[PDB]
Amino acid sequence: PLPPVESLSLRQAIAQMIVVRGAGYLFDYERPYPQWEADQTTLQRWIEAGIGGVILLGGSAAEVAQKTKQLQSWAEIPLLIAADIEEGVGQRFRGATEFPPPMAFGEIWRTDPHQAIALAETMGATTAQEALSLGINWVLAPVLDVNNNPHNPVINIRAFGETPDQVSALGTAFIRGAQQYAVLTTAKHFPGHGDTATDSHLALPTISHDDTRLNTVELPPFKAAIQGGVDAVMNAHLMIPAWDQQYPATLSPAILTGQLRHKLGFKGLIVTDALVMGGITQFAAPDTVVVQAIAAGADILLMPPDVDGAIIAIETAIKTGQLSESRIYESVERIWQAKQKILTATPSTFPQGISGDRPETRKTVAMVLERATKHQKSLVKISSFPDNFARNLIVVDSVLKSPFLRPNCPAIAIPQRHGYAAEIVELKTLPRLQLEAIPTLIQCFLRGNPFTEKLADPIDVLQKIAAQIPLQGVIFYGSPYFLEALQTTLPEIPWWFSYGQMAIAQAEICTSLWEEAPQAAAEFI
Amino acid sequence: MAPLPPVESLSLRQAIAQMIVVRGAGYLFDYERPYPQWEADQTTLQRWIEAGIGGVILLGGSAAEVAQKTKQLQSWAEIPLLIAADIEEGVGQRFRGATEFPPPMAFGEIWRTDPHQAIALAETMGATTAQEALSLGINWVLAPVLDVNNNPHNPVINIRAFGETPDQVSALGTAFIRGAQQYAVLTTAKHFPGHGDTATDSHLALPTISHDDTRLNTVELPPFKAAIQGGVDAVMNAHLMIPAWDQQYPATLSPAILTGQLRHKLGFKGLIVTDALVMGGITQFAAPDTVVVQAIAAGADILLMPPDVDGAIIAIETAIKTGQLSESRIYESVERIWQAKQKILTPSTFPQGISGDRPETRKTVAMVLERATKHQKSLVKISSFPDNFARNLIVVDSVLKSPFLRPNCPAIAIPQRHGYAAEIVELKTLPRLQLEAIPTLIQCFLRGNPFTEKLADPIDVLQKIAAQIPLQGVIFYGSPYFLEALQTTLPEIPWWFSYGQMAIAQAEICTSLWEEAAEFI
Repeated sequence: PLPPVESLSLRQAIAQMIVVRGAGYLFDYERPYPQWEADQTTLQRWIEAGIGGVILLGGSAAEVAQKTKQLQSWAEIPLLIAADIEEGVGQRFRGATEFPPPMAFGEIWRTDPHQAIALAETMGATTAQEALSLGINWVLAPVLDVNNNPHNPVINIRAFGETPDQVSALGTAFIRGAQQYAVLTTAKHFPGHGDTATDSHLALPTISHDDTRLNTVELPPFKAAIQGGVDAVMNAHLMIPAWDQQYPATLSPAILTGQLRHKLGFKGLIVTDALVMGGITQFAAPDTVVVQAIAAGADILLMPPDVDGAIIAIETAIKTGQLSESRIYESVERIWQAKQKILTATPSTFPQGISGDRPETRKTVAMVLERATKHQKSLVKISSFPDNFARNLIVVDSVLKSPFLRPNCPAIAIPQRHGYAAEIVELKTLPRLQLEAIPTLIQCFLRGNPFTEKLADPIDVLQKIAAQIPLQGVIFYGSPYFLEALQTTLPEIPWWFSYGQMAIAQAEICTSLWEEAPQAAAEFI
Repeated sequence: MAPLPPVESLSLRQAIAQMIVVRGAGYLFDYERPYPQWEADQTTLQRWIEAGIGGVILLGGSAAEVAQKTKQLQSWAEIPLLIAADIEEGVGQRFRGATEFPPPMAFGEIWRTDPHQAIALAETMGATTAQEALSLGINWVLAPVLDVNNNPHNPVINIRAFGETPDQVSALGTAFIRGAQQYAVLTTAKHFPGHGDTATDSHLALPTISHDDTRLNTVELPPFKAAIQGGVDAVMNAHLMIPAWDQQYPATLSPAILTGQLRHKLGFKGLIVTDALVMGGITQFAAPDTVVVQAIAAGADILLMPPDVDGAIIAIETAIKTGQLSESRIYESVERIWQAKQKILTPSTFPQGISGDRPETRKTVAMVLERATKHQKSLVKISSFPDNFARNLIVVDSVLKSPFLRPNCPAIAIPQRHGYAAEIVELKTLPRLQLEAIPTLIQCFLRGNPFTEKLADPIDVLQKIAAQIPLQGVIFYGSPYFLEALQTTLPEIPWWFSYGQMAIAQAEICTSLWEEAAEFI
């Protein structure tokens, strides 16, 4: 049981408002981002000093189960443990279930809203169940951004849709599913990151729409999620000059308190987006950011660049009258309500609670991919060829970030059985690559995501290649936004599209490419 | 946990099943298997195990996953399973989250100038490998490789060998075994009577070693003898034609070799194991049913990865009915398996037993890398540049098989801080890439391994590149065999070499290029 709020020292009270970043991996030498990911000594130190929570990235599901156990064992007050599991727990932690991205659910909603809503609830339910199984009690999802700017590099297919109705129905469905379990759900990124071409990881975007438009498009999904009892709302780092010309949302009383806490009447946790993000760190110094975020009405400071300095800077602000001690305890009260909800769970323990091979779950994933697929409407199929006669050219945003490419994955293995030998390159390399002229299939895995300056635009190079060699077909996995241009520029070339990049998504698309039955890999290791 | 039942109490089918070791993935779920053609689904595994299969060999999965897997597999077994993996380069080579060591040849490199130290390090490697294996529930370590890599073109062994001479391999191989013997796990000498002198990978085709008996006892054999005298528990045979010993049959199928040379002449009393029976070298020789029967007749105790397990069991029963095999022959092997399983008899302790950040372990890895490293013999630093002005070209054998390239890994991150933007390509693509002429650093991760037709040979393309663009330097991780050619062909280009490919090995080398990132997701 939680201790009374009053029993906390002021410094423990402040520490409760802070959530710090770890890696899912057990050991220091495994951190991919040691600049942002606390080592073990620092993590134990922070937790023993009363830090409120931890956000985790990286590691297999089994590792994470082991990690969250270790972290909680250090905590006197139970930790909130969060992850950006927007596409199933398996998106982040391998060995749990990865769902297709939210926009696939949106695609289905267009022609079959009732089914799409059902599937989205199943996604929420399963996400929540698997999260608890790993010791993750805080789901940072659903994304409620409305992606109405097709050039948005950061949100893109992470959004449930391009209109407020669509996004509202699917986002709330997800929340209803997750509400079967005791986990916090999180609406992001208030008041929505949908219409911009700029990634707030890189720079501070400005959304220039007026108050009426914000209430017409950006807001409705947030209002619905708030009425539906979402536990937390995460803000975007964005300039919203209709509301504030001075501060971005993260630092803006007008936005965090005026719009969210006051006008929309949101009673739950207001959480900053990550405070190490370029959008915010280019705006003000770390100590200024934490004090102003609190004053603007944030309950949770997510990933402050300097945690030890933040605590001291907050103590200092209190001693000078810039912040009040009572203000801190208002956030602690809210955090207590949230932690009370997650204490409620009966323990679930890995592998128990993970869907794995469960037919119902695997069929859900398959169905979503299948109903959201698109392809050029023509009868033509990709040709089979003798062994190693043809080329299967796989193009990705980054090789480092393509976990879906694994030995003998279906996007490789299947065309291989039709005579297409695999070659993997990054899009930025492709223009300078001299392709041998032999029948070639091109599969592009390209999508928006955090740390994308602009969406990949394959069309120009595809067109150049089509003129150089016999291009048999093009497959897109991920973002749909260049299909129109593909069809317009190269109508003679057949194309297929899926929202998913995972093995099962590859298998569905690739199997549909060929009329002939597969021919004849010897490799076991 | 009870004692093993008498051998005689197994039914004939259960006795046969004990001789078979089947392949599985360390991943918990069927949909995760990279190789569903070779890795049994959970339903099949449970059936085989409940019917009495002798053991499972595992590939893939995080250390944490493997620990769940082996727990599940043992729960289905009435007789405790042998659980094997090819953890040659530390447990971490296979299952991420455990300790990955540099490859054996790095230890051989050290032995050249400092044998006493190399041996201490090799013992630590064996001890740590065994300790971590046990914490995952892996009781059978298939290592050390005792092959002597005296053919520099060998594509399959290469840096997996502790050295190029028998003295060197014997010393380091036995030290690894002594280390492993601090724990109760089986060790395995591979691949008898040594796969070192050939340019052919027995995964793709059947090699022939043409040496006479005298030469075999002079070069190939001595490390095997020393391992055997040192009490190694298992000896795995190569699929190889050794025409001096047997003219019809490769070692796997040959009575003269397995029984005559190994069991009898060398007096080896432990498990005689076939190399994987799904390998091209053996499958191209005879049909599956013929292979398992003839391997038993030759003296094999363990049939590793038969292409058809159910068919193999039938075939062996049929061969007993026909008199080609005798029933008692099967029980002779079960008896040896009992000796082995008795040694390892008992719940996996993970993370307890994993080294992790333990300073001693981390220092052993870093020290092996540092001492085995090779450099241009002068001291050289390379220019820095403003952001994205230069190019860091990372060249690999295969992108799918480069687990050492991870987001923000040092080979990428370090040059990036110096103005070199990363570009990653596979070696076979490189000749067709037209490079911009801007300062360029090239890093090649290239080595021998299973399923390698021939060693990667970058020299010609590096030469063409060096004439086109301003090459700042070249780094090699992996195989050391193309260094002479590099220095002769491009004497003016600075180069660095490490045996290790992992993050720490990248950090050491890249840091030295100069000293001598906003993304969080």
